Amino acid sequence: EAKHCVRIETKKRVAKKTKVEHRCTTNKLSEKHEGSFIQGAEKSISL
Amino acid sequence: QFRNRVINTKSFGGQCRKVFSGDGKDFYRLSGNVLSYTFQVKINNDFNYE
Repeated sequence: EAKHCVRIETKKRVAKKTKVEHRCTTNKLSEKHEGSFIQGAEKSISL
Repeated sequence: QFRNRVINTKSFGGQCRKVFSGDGKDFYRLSGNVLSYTFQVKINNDFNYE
């Protein structure tokens, strides 16, 4: 999980101007692995 | 390949050459000329899993 988020606000008075901005981002990754291997051999020799 | 009959295997030559097969539990008449004929068994097993 990764998040980056910023909020900015400005007001100026002299005339009055204001700007406010909010920006946010979220990033997530999940990976799951599984593996199974089995091997077997038989030899039988009879006389 | 095995091929056709070449030797007469049943010329008894006027003999009564009985053999008792312990396998078949029966008497058989051998030819008068065959050197030997015997009925003991061998068994060979080869088994593989992979």
